[PDB]
Amino acid sequence: VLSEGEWQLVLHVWAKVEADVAGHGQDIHIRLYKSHPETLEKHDRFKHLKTEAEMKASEDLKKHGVTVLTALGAILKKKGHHEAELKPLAQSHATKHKIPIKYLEFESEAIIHVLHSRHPGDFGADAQGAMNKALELFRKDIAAKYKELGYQG
Ligand code: HEM
Repeated sequence: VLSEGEWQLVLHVWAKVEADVAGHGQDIHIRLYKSHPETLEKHDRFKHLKTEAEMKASEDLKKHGVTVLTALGAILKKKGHHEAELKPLAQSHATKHKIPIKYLEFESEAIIHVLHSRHPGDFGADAQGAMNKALELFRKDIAAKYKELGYQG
């Protein structure tokens, strides 16, 4: 459970994300696929984007990153009270896309990397710690939902 002050730090940096959701999403996904190349294989439509410039020019990838960050932002704004928002995401990621928790850890690492890169003055130790706790909670709760659906990834 996060403190109210921790949630405030999470939401303060998230408001900075929201000044450019598309660009943050692009940077996060480019970092994810570069750092952990096994992850790109779950996106059949993005496999032909072989350079960073091609990834940045893809409208499809850019739109997908807005879809991802919008869902995550809406979860974060519930400050842990997120069952209703989390269930559909667990349902598709467990039973359709088959995304292991380890890959959600990789994406979380990429989120934190991009937030520090773009917002160092608003992403010091206490804010990093708060965002880490928020993402850890998201991953803990989605893992429990994965298992409810029969998925042990
Ligand atoms: C912060 C974590 C993530 C969030 C919030 C998120 C959110 C979403 C949302 C909202 C969709 C669209 C609706 C749906 O199918 O559920 C989606 C689709 C998808 N996600 Fe995720 N996602 C996350 C992490 C991942 C990771 C780590 C992978 C795999 C490496 C992944 C692979 C996919 C795939 C393959 C699709 C469907 C894409 C398509 O067919 O167009 N997701 N995700």
